Amino acid sequence: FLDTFTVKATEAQEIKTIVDKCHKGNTFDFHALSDEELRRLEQLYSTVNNRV
Amino acid sequence: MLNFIPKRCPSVSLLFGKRPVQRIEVGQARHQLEIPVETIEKIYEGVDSRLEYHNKDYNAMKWKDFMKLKLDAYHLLEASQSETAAKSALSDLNWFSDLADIYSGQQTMAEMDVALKAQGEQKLSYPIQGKNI
Repeated sequence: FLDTFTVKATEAQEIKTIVDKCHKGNTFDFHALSDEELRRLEQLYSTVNNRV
Repeated sequence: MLNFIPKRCPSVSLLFGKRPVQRIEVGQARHQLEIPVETIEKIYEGVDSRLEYHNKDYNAMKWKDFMKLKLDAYHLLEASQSETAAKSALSDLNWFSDLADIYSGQQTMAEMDVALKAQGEQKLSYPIQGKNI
């Protein structure tokens, strides 16, 4: 149930540790400093908000 | 028609400009038509006063203006006689594109002056397994 009406901690950890903070610190400013997998992050958005 | 414009002196045309309108009967059915006295007075700028005919009661226009008038009449007449005439006497209209462009522009400018306000996005609260639950 919770895997279908909540996000998974593995999905969280993945991006939290590999994608977001690697960009920048004090504010996490912008995103041109990134790979093509930003598009995948966008897809992740469209999963997360469309399950929550 | 003739190039015979009646003199607007009261000795000839009593009560010319006493009211702001002129009226005429047209055709065999004698349809009524009202004309502004200013539209009529436009003729007396082209009227030439050296020339006077028919008991010195009618002047003549200049040929340029008189023939412009005749050509306008002829154009209206042949348009009436033809079936494929270009209705909408206004000429080639070409300002519908600009209207469409400004309409789309205002629409988009509103649509994207909205989401500057509707996405302040202070912070969010995502439930995450292990931590928020």
